Amino acid sequence: ELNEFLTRELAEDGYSGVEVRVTPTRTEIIILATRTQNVLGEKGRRIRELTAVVQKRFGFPEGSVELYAEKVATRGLCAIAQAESLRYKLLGGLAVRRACYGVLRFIMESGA
Amino acid sequence: YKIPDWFLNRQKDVKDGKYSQVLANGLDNKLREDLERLKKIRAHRGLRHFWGLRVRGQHTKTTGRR
Amino acid sequence: KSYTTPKKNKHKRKKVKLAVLKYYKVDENGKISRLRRECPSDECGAGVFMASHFDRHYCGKCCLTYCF
Amino acid sequence: GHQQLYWSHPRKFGQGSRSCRVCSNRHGLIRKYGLNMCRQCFRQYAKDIGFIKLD
Amino acid sequence: HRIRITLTSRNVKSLEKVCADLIRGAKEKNLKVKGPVRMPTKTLRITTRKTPCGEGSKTWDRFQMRIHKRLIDLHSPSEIVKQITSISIEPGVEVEVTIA
Amino acid sequence: MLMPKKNRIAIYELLFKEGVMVAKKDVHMPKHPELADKNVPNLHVMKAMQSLKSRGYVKEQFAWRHFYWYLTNEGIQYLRDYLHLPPEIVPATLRR
Amino acid sequence: FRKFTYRGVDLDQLLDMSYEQLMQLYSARQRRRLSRGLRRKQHSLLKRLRKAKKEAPPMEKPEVVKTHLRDMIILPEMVGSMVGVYNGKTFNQVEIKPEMIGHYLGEFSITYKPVKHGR
RNA sequence: AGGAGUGGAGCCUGCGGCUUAAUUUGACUCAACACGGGAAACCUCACCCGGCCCGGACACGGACAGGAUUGACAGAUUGAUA
RNA sequence: AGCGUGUGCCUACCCUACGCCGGCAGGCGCGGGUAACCCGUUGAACCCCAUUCGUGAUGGGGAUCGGGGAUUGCAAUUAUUC
Repeated sequence: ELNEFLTRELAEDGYSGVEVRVTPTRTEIIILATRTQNVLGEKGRRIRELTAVVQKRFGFPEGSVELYAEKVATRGLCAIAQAESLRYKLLGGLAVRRACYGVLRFIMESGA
Repeated sequence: YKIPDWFLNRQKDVKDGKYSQVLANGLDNKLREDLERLKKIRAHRGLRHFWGLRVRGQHTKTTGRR
Repeated sequence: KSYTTPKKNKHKRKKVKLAVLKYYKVDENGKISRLRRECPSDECGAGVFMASHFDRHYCGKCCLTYCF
Repeated sequence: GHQQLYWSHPRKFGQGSRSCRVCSNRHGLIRKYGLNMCRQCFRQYAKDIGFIKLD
Repeated sequence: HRIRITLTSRNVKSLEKVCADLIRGAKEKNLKVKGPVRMPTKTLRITTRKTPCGEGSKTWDRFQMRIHKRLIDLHSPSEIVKQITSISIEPGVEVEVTIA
Repeated sequence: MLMPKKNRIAIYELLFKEGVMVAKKDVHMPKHPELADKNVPNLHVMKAMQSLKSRGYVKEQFAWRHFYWYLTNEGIQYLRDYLHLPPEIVPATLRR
Repeated sequence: FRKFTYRGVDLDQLLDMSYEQLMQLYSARQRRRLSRGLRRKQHSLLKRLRKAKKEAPPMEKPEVVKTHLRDMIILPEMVGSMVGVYNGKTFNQVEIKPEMIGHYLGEFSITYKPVKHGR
């Protein structure tokens, strides 16, 4: 549900999955999105909106959950990062042929 | 002769409030009455009996074919 | 599509202009001629007046009833 | 009163009482191990929960 | 002093190298330990139809989810255990520590 | 949705206390799990929030069965005007 | 010639009897039904029918008092009354002569239409 | 080559037809017919017969605090203490 | 014997030993188990051995149908199930 909620939220911001630690006193959940600047927003604003919202749904103790939003190294080899890249090329109004080659040419360059 | 009430076929009867094992011609005459009661009071159970149908919650769509 | 039996008339509110003017009767001097009984309840004290019904008395807030 | 009526009918048992935590559907409910997730819904989220197909 | 670690995982190799690293910690500080007692695996099993409707030949997914469970019994002081249990744990693993 | 101003203000204050508020999509759940003290029903929450969504004061998100609302800047100004608070203090999302 | 009974009791002896004692006479389902309790729920429409039956007017068969309640036991208290048992279509009039005690109200109004067969 | 059979019989069950206020429906050779995880008393429920509710966001206009509007026990009436 | 399941977020509803009462379904006091810990060494059936029956629609077969009795549930009648 975390992974789904984050997909519906950080779709345009280059979401590539979450990784959760259940470390003692600190449920450390790491968003793994491409554009780090756009997920933390204005001076770590939106990322705090995500901390505030998660514990309210999952009932974690007040300030006993911390969200990090680090970067995917070689983002060409994540499928859901290329599928979300492609869907926003298509919804941009680009011809499907152009967009698909654009992805396919990018990930074969990236080293797939 | 000490055979208990739970062991009889006509337990807590409607006309007399009596426990008694009712035998051949009695059982036929008292079966007749039990259906002819339900026929007389127009109760769903007897109406099913009058029309010659299955009463105890069966599906008649497929089974009970003469 | 077309149904036979006619629809149910909806409730319209019988709005009464200056309903406080009926609740009280202002005196010549600085005092009162309060016609309506005040509800002797805990939920509502001296503020809420009771209803002047034609075969009983009824409170509109806490749903208290007194009969003749 | 309508406030008494509106939700009067009990919802303590039967598939009209419980629903999918994803789908919000009254059918194909997997109750086993406290999933409570629809048989289509769980077939989508089986991987993400940790339900590998092997045998 | 008879303090009981209950390791439980989904993934074997992750729990196998942890229970090994805790039994390292028992030997590095040289206190007696009952070995990694292997509790039986729990294969959770959901066998659902494949089709969202009923409009194909009657196929069935057979999902498993294995839950491996190990336990390590120590004769240790409490603080040495709360030190070792912190060191090098990974997300596949789930660690309890019962005092008595 | 006609609801008490007491409830409505206990909603808008709770949205302004954080910069965020949630609710499960269940009209019939008679007590909001967060705000239980002041007995606010769960549908009052959804309708009071979709009011702000329609005239664009709050950001919408929805996963499975749960609404997630994020307060936006013009919504912040509307709420400190509509609740009459100090313009000094902010919701607990501009705090670092 | 003879007067109607129930088990081994006369109607005024049925009518002069508490529910605590009325239990141990008729059948197991109804005994359970009475033991489960007298209704404090919306099913206090049982008790509301107990109030609407106790508007028996002067000498004739009483007026048709209608119900959706098919899940109601024909008590000896009811007997002689004129009840409208609902089907979906028809509030069927039923005068409840005293052999119908123990039976449900819905047991006397067919919710289905009897089938006949054509080609 | 054979084994158990099924097709016969009784019942459970799905489908057509018939019936019906309604008997909700999708699916019709293999690849529809104990299939929709569909063993439905209520809910489920889509069907049909009754009766409440707004859970009609929001922008614009008349109303309107000299009170827009809300809710409300009897009695009637209702199936209902809607 | 071997797969297994078992007290639930909301979710209300868990598996059950043990002692009395009941012919029985069941009811009652009373503990264990969130489980290789308790049900449970899971004393399962078919099978095995020993009586009765004897080619008879028979002690095969258990449909329909009458009366009664218990449980779950807000409610079982068009019979929930036993």
